[PDB]
Amino acid sequence: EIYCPAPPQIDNGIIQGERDHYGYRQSVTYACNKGFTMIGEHSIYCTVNNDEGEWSGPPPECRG
Amino acid sequence: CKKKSCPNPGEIRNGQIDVPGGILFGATISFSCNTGYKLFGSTSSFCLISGSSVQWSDPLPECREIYCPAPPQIDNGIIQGERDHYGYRQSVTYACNKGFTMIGEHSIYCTVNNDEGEWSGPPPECRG
Amino acid sequence: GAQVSTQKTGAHEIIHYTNINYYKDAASNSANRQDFTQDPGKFTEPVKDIMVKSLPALN
Amino acid sequence: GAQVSTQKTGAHEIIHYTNINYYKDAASNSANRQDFTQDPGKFTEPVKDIMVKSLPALN
Amino acid sequence: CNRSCEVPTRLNSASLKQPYITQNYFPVGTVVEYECRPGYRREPSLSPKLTCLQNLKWSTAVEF
Amino acid sequence: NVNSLEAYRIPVHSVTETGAQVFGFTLQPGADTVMERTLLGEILNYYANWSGSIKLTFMYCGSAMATGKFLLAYSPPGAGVPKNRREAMLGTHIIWDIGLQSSCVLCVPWISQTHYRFVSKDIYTDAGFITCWYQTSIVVPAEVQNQSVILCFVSACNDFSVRLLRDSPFVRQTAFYQ
Amino acid sequence: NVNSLEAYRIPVHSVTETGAQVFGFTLQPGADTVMERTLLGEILNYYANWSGSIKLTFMYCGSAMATGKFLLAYSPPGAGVPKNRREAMLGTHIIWDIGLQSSCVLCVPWISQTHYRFVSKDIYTDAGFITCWYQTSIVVPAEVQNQSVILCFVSACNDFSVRLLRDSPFVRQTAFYQ
Amino acid sequence: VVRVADTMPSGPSNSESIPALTAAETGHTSQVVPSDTIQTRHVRNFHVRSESSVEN
Amino acid sequence: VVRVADTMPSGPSNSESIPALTAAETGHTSQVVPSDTIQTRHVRNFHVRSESSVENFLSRSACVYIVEYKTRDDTPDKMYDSWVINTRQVAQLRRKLEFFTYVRFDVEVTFVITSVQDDSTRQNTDTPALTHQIMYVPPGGPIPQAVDDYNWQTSTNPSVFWTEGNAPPRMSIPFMSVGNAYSNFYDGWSHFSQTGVYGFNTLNNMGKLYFRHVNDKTISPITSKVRIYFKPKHVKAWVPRPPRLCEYTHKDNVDFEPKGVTTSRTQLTISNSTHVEN
Amino acid sequence: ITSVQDDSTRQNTDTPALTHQIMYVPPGGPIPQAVDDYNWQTSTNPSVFWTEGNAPPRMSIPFMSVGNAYSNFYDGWSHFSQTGVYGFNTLNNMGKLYFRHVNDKTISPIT
Amino acid sequence: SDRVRSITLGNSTITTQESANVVVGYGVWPDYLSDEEATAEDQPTQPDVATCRFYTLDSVSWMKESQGWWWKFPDALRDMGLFGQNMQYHYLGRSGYTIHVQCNASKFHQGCLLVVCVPEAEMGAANINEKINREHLSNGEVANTFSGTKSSNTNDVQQAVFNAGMGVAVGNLTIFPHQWINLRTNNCATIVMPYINSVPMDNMFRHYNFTLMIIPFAKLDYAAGSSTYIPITVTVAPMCAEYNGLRLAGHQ
Amino acid sequence: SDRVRSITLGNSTITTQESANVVVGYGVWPDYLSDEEATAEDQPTQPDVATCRFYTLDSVSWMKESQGWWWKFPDALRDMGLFGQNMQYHYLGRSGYTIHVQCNASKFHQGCLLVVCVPEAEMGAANINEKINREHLSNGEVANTFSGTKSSNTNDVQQAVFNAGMGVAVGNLTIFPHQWINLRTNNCATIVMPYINSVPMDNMFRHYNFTLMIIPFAKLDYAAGSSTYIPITVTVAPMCAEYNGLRLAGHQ
Ligand SMILES: CCCCCCCCCCCCC/C=C/[C@H](O)[C@H](N)CO
Ligand SMILES: CCCCCCCCCCCCC/C=C/[C@H](O)[C@H](N)CO
Repeated sequence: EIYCPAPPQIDNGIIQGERDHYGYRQSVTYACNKGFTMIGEHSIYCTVNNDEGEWSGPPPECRG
Repeated sequence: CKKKSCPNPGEIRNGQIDVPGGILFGATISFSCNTGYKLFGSTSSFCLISGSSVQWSDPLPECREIYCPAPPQIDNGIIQGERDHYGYRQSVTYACNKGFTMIGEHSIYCTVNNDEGEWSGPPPECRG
Repeated sequence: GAQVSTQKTGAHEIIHYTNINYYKDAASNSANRQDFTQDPGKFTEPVKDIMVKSLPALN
Repeated sequence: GAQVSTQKTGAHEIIHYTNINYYKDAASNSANRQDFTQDPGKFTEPVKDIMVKSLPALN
Repeated sequence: CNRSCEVPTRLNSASLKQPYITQNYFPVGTVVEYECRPGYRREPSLSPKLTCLQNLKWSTAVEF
Repeated sequence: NVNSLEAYRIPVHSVTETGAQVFGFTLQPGADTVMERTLLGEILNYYANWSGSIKLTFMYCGSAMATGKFLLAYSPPGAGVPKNRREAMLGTHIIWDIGLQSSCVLCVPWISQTHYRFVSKDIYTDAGFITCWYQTSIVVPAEVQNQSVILCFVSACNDFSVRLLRDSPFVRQTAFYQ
Repeated sequence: NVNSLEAYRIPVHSVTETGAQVFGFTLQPGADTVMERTLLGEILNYYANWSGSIKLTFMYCGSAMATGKFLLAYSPPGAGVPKNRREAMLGTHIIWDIGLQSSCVLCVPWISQTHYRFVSKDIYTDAGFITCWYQTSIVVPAEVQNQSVILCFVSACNDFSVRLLRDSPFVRQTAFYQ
Repeated sequence: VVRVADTMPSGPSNSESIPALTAAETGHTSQVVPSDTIQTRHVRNFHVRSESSVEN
Repeated sequence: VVRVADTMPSGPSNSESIPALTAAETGHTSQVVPSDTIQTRHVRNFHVRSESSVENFLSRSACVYIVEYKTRDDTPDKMYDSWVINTRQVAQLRRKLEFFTYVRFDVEVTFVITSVQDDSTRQNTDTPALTHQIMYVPPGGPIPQAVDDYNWQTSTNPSVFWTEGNAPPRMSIPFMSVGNAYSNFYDGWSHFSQTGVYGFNTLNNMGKLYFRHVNDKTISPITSKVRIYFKPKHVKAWVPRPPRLCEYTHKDNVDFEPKGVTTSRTQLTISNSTHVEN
Repeated sequence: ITSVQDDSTRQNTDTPALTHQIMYVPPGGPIPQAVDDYNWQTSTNPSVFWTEGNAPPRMSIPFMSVGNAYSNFYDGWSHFSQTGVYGFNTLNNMGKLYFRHVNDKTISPIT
Repeated sequence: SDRVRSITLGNSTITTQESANVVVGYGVWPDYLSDEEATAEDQPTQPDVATCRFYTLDSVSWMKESQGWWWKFPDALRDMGLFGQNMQYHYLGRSGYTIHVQCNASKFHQGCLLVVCVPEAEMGAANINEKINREHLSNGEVANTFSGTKSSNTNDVQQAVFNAGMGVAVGNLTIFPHQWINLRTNNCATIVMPYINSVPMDNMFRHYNFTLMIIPFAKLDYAAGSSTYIPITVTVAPMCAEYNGLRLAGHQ
Repeated sequence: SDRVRSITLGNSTITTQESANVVVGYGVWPDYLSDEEATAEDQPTQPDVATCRFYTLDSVSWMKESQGWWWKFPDALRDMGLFGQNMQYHYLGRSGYTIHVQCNASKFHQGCLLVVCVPEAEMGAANINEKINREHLSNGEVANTFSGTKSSNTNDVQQAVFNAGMGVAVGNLTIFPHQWINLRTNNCATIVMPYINSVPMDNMFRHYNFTLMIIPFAKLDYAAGSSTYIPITVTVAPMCAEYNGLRLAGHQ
């Protein structure tokens, strides 16, 4: 089974229900703390490129 | 106030759980194993009080498998494909050697009487 | 609004009675003990290719 | 001075009854439990410019 | 001093045997057995036993 | 044989001397022990008077090579039970040949002096006897089983009637069922 | 939220993953806690049998720029409660597009084996489930509030009927009111 | 008033008509009138199946 | 006999006809037949809206008050009892009438009278059959003050005598109101300066009943209890009303304790049961 | 309805005529819990009052069933998983009757 | 000759050369539910010939001391293809049935069978005040077996042939639609049951409609040398089946 | 106004308030096979409304840098109830389809989708002379995703949006029955495909009839503050479906 690596932690914001292993088509949803504003897409998902696990985009950011 | 709920009893492997009157406080569920299986443990449980909540009075029972004993060997004749364990409704077919004549039914099968394994009839015989 | 039927009587040797319904419901009425019909053709003779009773009904 | 109406009965399988009024007042009579009509057009659809139910009824 | 039944049903052709004819205190589930009164014979289609039920009454016993 | 299916199987075999007897009972549907718990007897025990004719059907459940004849006979009361074959051939009898049509119908007519008979036992309305006699034998070929089984049916005709509602003498209750 | 106006407001917002659930309840007008004290439920608790179809109206009380689709679905009983969106699209469903016409009608038909169902809870006349599922999402422009509110109505059709007068299980009195 | 069926008279017979020989294996109750096996007489029967009905 | 509406058969549809999309903002209940969204079959329906009509809903003999009075008491005020006539001291018939705002009906009235021998030393008597008197006073008439008053002489007042052991008394009363219908709810005052008493208490004005034993003072105390059964008939009702949620507190107003809307839940979605095991 | 004076010391009384109440509860209604409960107030439930010494009470009841006929025999289960209670006990659902003396507590026991 | 009978349903055909007479029901032929007696409102699914066809159950071996067999037919046809699937996705169902029971022997054999269809055969428990398990009533396509003496297995049916499980005399079971398989002259145990219930459509899993019983009254008996293995095969076809109330996959 | 459209099939209903115009096929409406063009001989199963109804597929999330999605419809409807079961027990099948694709946004959003039904979309492999696995073509109800740059996963489809997998210019895909979901003015991606094949009935598992594709040409783009999660839901209903050649349970 192919696994994407560990999901990136964002500054000032957590992951809703972080799982241990992330396979194909599986997504993490980034929440955001009190007093900070989301920018961009909430969720990124796992892709396979050149038989290698890889997340689809950059993770979002909370400025506040 | 209103009654508390005992947790969901779930499933017994090779058995039923009969819930006639809900699973509230003061309920009753019963237990039964299928054909070819025997119940070991408790036959009913109550949604009683345990501590600060409600629990079931008896743990979940077990359904073991009932086996008829070893099939009888006949004189001058063999069993076609003798298996090791014989459960419910399963039959052995007696063949017969060269120069000997069968008498009676070829095959006997396993029955359960008084929760005990037992073959259905006497085995046949080869005279020659 | 009355209705007149016949009384059950002996044979070989037509007297009428009267009946008036008083209440608004059909469950209130007296029981209908004067229906004498029957049809035992669904319990006896319950077959297809109806037999003749004079033929052997086989072969 | 009697009047004959029908009894309430089951469906899919006209029995009459009789009624005579005895007293001089209209409050003395039996209750009228056989009026089954209705008109829910004043509670539902209580509008002006009556809608069509196939058109969007706006714009 | 548990719950007990009554005296078993006196039949005009059957009397009790002799562990049961004297003793009182019939608990629930207790089976009693009758014998033919001396001049009579058994009907083989009927079993001469009586169980006392939960409501402290015997089962139906008619003519053994 | 009450506590098995063998209550319904009437034995028949090959006999070393003809003219014997096969079975017999007393024609009292509701009082006699034979047809007491039958469908006609259980309808008929809620009553107290009966009338009309009664049919009797005899299915031979044996081999296809076996053959033989029987004497299905009804004898009206007034005399005793017949003891020979030649006394029972004086009644209302039928000789039944076993062949491809494997069942016969003995129709017992209505021979009475009163319009009704009692479903219970009294001596004023005795009703007769039903006996069956070997006419020749059972004859089988080799390697065919001799001992076979006759099954008996019972029904009512299109002129059968019952009169007086009473309770059945079989219902028995001691305490309430709870 | 019983002790406020928020019992009537169903939450809806933009979701980071489609195919989720919005709400759900059990179709029992008079036994289920959701439509217990409704007008149809309060007429219907003085009875003991009911029959006919039931309508359900969903008013979207949100912005005028917001748009999205929902899956209003009824599933007849016999199986469990559906747990995915693809199990609840096997029932009797309707896809509702939010547009200028801001309300839809989910008409729950009469699927039964008996002519009536009980207004109370018994297992012989279970009646089904009503669930609602995000079909795509809520999509809003900038500087428009995401979190909006759906309101649900209930009514009866022109073939609805009730049968057995009983007293309501909600009236309670201890002493005389003086 | 629906009376019971009557008995019609009969005589001797020697033919290939066999009301007695039936097949009870066909799930079929035979309908042998008593005038089909023995010689009967004309009996006008006045019995009524009244108190055997389901209501009675 | 007016049957319910039938279901007509339907088929597939792909058109600009949209029965589902309505506007519930126009104060309008949508009239979507079940044959308009799904494919239905021909069902000839035989159901009758009979026992949901207003006459079949209200014409039951309900109960309104219990009245107790003794036949030998030292105080003269417990030898008879009274009751000012309203229908608002038992919650069931009150709630059923408060489905509607204005009602108009005739009342069929039944009394169910039971006597209990009270406790005393000399309790072994031989008492003949008791006789009761039930006197109605129209609004404004003279009221009794004792059991031996001469105001009980019923020359104009309708009064009903009953002997113990017979059928209960029953009499009908016509529409005894000064308006065109009764008022279940009255949002106004008694005085023209918008003072005084508030609510439906200005419009009761029904008079009162009086109960006594016709017999003389017995040698042992017996209490009797009489139950008034009103039973409305020839009923019409206008401008309906949502049924009352909270519980009643008094008979002369609508004052209440604030109750929530309904019974609570644990979460807003449904799922399968999470009880014991397989 | 028949009444028997039970055994007590004070057995010499002078009792007036007893009155009985027979109340029917449809399936699902509120049930009484005492003789002085206010659930006996029969506003919707049909109840029958009887005074000792008269003709016995008699009333007719129509076809109170939810199916097209009654079921004397039912070969099935209560729950759709073929569990629960077996037989005709699922289809009874008839409600129940309640009986009390309308009179107050007397000075001697009468059953 | 009328000993020959061909029955064609769907894509299956049963031919018999030693039939006697086909019985059909209480006089009623199976037919779809009319819209004057219907209760449910949505369009029913009368599927195809895809369910109205013959399905073969398992065979039981009829020995000298065998006693009886029974089946439970809305439950016994639960895995026979599209009938089983349309049972598992619908809430209501309704069907008549054409049951054809086979058994053959030679002319030197003897023995008699009784083939009854018993509506609403409510079975009794072995020990009295005790629950019955669902596997002891209906075992799918597998026959449950009566006994000769009374049985006392826990959570089991009281299975004595002289009471037929229900508690009546077994010689009174000829009031239901029946035939006899006399090995002298029969193979035609054909019984066309109409739909018999007190509601116009019913659930397939929760309710058992009827019970087939094969009870040998005159036992199988043969001379030495004949074939001792005599099987009995039961073939059943639903007729005029229709379904209503589609939802997700049911209770297996 | 003609912006409102109601579609009723079976027991399901889709209402749209911002529709534009329903497309129907190559001019042909779906219809059952006539008996002048039929090949198989036994009676077909036109089941009920039990299969001709809307089924909801899974939703995909349309992000700023998403590229495209595709499905394979006689294989994508393989577990949707009785359509899936009648697929699994029959040898031949035949059906038209009514595809309704939903997507909504606000008036402050922008972006454009292309919704095509492509018959016989024979996909090309990523590495050239190498087999394609069945999971990379059709993943049931789950959409497979194109890419922007060329892909080189082993045993995978060459998935570039500027060639659409087949090897043509993607701006030429407007020759098939299509619409546009412009978020300015649409939600009505409704396309009523008739049955298009070179044999009158065909197998459901062995042959893929067509391929839905959702390709965003003008990408989704929005200002900061609007709802960033915009789902796309595809709903599909078979029409005039019939089945033939019943046998045992098929290939899962
Ligand atoms: C001699 C027997 C006379 C008995 C007098 C008792 C009843 C007379 C009073 C009239 C009954 C009016 C019923 C109540 C009227 C209104 O509906 C209530 N105010 C509630 O709105
Ligand atoms: C105020 C008087 C009301 C008295 C209520 C007593 C009877 C009401 C119950 C309805 C009677 C139903 C009779 C039984 C129905 C079925 O035949 C049985 N379950 C047996 O099948």
